[PDB]
Amino acid sequence: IQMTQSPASLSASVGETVTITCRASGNIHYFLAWYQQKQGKSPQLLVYHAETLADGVPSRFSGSGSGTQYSLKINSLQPEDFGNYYCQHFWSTPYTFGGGTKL
Amino acid sequence: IQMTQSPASLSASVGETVTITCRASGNIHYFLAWYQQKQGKSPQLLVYHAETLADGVPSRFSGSGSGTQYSLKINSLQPEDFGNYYCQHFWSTPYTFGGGTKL
Amino acid sequence: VQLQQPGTELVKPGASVKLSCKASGYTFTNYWMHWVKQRPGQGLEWIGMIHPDSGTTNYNEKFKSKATLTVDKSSNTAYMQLSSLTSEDSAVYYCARGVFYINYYAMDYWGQGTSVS
Amino acid sequence: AKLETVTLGNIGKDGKQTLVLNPRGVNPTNGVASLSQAGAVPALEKRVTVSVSQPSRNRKNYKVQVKIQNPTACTASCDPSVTRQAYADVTFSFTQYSTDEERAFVRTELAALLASPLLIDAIDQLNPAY
Amino acid sequence: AKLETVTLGNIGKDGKQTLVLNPRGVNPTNGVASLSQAGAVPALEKRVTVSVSQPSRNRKNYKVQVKIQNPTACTASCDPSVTRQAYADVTFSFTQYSTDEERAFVRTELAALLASPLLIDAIDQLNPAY
Amino acid sequence: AKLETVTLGNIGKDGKQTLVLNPRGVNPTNGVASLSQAGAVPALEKRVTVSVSQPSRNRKNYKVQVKIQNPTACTANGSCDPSVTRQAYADVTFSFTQYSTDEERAFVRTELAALLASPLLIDAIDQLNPAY
Amino acid sequence: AKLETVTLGNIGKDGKQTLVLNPRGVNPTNGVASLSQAGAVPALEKRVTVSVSQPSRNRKNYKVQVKIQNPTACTANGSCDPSVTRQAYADVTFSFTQYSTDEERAFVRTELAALLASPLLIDAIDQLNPAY
Amino acid sequence: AKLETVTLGNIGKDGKQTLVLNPRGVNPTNGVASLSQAGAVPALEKRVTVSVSQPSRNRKNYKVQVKIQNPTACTASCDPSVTRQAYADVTFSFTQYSTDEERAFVRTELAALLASPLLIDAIDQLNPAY
Amino acid sequence: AKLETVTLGNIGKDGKQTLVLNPRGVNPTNGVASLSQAGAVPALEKRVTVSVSQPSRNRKNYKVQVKIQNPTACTASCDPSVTRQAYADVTFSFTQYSTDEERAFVRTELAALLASPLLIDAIDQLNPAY
Repeated sequence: IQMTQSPASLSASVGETVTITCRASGNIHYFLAWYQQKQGKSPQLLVYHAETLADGVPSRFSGSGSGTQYSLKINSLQPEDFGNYYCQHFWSTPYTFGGGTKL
Repeated sequence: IQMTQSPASLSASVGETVTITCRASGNIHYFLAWYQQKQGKSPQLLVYHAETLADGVPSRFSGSGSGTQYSLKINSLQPEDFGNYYCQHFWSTPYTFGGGTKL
Repeated sequence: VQLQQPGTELVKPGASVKLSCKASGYTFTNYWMHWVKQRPGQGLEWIGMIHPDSGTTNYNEKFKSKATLTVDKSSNTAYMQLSSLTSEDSAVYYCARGVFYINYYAMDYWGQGTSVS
Repeated sequence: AKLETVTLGNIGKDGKQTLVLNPRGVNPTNGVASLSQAGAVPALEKRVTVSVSQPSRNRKNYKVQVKIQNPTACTASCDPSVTRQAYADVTFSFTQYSTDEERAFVRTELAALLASPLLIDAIDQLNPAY
Repeated sequence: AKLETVTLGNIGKDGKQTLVLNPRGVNPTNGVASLSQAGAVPALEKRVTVSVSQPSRNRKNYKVQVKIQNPTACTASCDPSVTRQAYADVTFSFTQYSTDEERAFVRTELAALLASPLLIDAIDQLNPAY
Repeated sequence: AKLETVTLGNIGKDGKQTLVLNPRGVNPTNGVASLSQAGAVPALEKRVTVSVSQPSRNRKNYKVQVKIQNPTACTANGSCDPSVTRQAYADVTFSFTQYSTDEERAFVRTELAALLASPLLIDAIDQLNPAY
Repeated sequence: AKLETVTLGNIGKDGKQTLVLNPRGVNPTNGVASLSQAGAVPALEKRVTVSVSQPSRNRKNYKVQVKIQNPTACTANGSCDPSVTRQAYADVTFSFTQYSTDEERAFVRTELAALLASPLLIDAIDQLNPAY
Repeated sequence: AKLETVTLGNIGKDGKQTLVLNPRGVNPTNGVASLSQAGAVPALEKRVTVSVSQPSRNRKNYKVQVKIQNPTACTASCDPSVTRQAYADVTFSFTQYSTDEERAFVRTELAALLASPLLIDAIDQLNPAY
Repeated sequence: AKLETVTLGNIGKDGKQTLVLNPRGVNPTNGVASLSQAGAVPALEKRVTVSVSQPSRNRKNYKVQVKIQNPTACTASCDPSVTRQAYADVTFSFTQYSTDEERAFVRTELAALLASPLLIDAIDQLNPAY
């Protein structure tokens, strides 16, 4: 199973909502997680089930989708939310990461 | 089975119609009675089958509903009809009373 | 058909009270007798019922220890013994006559009620 | 449905007698609940049995059966003896696809027929309709 | 008594329905009086049959019997057909020395039991007594 | 212990009657103590018997047995004296081993006494309806 | 009645322990109700059983039987789990007739319960000394 | 425990459905408690039955059993009928000396296995493990 | 579905124990995949078997069966010995016309029931519902 991210580059600065999509070559039954990396080079964890949310997330982040199509949604973007976003699956052994997208 | 009354307080003075609702945690097959208490602290009996009526009632009182939702209706309210209203079921052993509502 | 009650009574804490009753105008033999407690401003509560024919009581699963019910056969009298009175549960106690005809379930002819300190 | 004392008021020919029944457990052999007359002594009292049945490999439909039987005591010794007994039983038979409306209608129809003049004159007096 | 139209009021679960039954004669071969509802098709009628059986040397008891049969129809085709049946059977047994008071008591007790919460839950909701 | 008068209070389904039992001596053949209620016509008396296995060095099991019988008298025509119509019996048996301690036996006895006053038994004995 | 949790207080020769019993269902073959005390290792549990003859129109005698057993666990070398060393039993049987009334049965039950707390039985069971 | 309404949340494939089950008593003939869904027709209900079997001389083991039965209906006719069934059965076996920790471990392990990718693929998609 | 190490976290009565299972191939005789506890030694470890079946001339519907069994080791010699074993098995039974929604619903319902208080009190403690 190969994960890919469609945008790969996004320029929306402040205020407007943004979305990041994902595709999987096979069917993964919601076993997907989203990671955020700032310039500190240590990724954080988000969502982790394509619908749930982590402890420290301010709820502006939310994910959805089912089957082979998944997405990440941000409402009321704030300046600290800028960096790289990665996703991976947990359905089979390789646990392949995603392409990545930069804000 | 637990009975509850929704309004618990009503201020409609004179003329306008009033309603008092009730809810039961289980299904009671119309085994419900309505009681009226004035300042004399001796309750009277009304309706007694959620649809019927007692002997002394002037027919301005009428009840309806089925299943787990019941109500009491008053048309052309008169000044002597002011006090506390209680309801109870007769389906199982406890015969629990209602919360009560004051006019 | 009316039910006489003694009236208000005052008792010290940690004692027992009789809560007498009297039935007139109807055959005491046939009808159940209910006991209802009304704390001032707290609404009505159901204690239990007793059958004059043979002592056949029902209880709330509350007031099991506090209240016990007995009836004497003649003199048309009913009783309600309160085992322990902390006087925190001070209220007015009524005794309605239960009626159980077909499609006719209610308590009628309640009575005056007695207040216990 | 919780087993509980069942009281019947204003029954009998005159309409004044009352009867109060007390639970007597359920039979674990055949799942038959029992109700017995309050007071009285065993073998000298009125009995009611209520059972509900489940579909099985023999019957594909439900079956509710109510049986009531009560004796008459005659004293000649210290203790009474039974002279005769009167029986009565009901057996509804619904199906697994039946709705609640039909069951309620059948029950209410049976309850209402027993008060009709035809059944009153055909049970109290043992004479048929002509 | 004499067979005549039988009307039943306050029937049904909600208690607002009615039902009228028209006489259909007494069968001489078995002495079963019949009451049916108004309808052209014989298979979609609601029937009530009542009989009284005088004692013989084999049984030496009185046996009053009542039956109820309620069919339901639906159009799956051009005309409706019978989907399912709902039955109900009652029978009473009395001896030669039974007084009318006992028979009336049995009838009224059976009539009053059907309106109690126990039977309402056991028949309508098919909940066994427990 | 040596037999003494036993007065029991608050007997009866009402909860007010009392019973007074008097010693009736031990039966030498089987060592069964006996108590009876005072009254005329010894055939219409309430009886209690208590039996305990005698202490032995090689005894395996100790058995305690208690019996109760209450007869009812009905006067009938053609006889001057009353006669016993029916009997109401009771039978309590305990069985312990040689290695048991006092606390176990006391716990069993108190548990049985408390059970006999629970609503389950008050219903299953007074009204004779099975528990399900 | 329907089985429910039974909590018994003031058990024990000291007079302070409590016991809580949980329903264990009815045996269909013989209709014996069962209660047990909550705990691990179901082999080391205290058990109570209650049996009543089912109501019948032609039944002569009604029989009520109650049983109690309390096992003791001893851990021994060579075994990981505890084992039952000894048992302490009890057995109560009542026998009435079809014509008996409620007051007789209640009197018998209350009398037995009061006897079990009398000094005679407190001495004849706890100390295992015969009465003479 | 005591039978009461059982509500199940986050059920279904998407994880947003719910289900409420109402008690239907305990059958004394086999000791099988039953929980069903709300519905007039007996044949279109979702049923859950649970039992515990005390050891006997034949088996001398404890046997806890759970069953699930889900019917689906469709109107081909006037009223819906049952098209197909979906079953599910669970059973546990324990000895007289099993401690509660082992039983809890078995129950939780079985609960957690059903949410793993292996079982999700084997049951939902009917793909054999390979 | 690819055979792979399956790890279960936060299981047990306390909720802290974890269990990791390793594949052990598939049986060519009956097509039963096996999983075994990581580490440990044979005949002293936890086992899980998963199988999926195809319709045939005897059965016209699918059948998924999961069996888990695990022993308890007691040391008296150098090596431990098994004292007792706890079993558990599940067997779903769907049909060839069943959709994915129904299979997912049944699986999720079974997973959710095992966490309900009824099953918790009826498996950990071996007492039935009343």
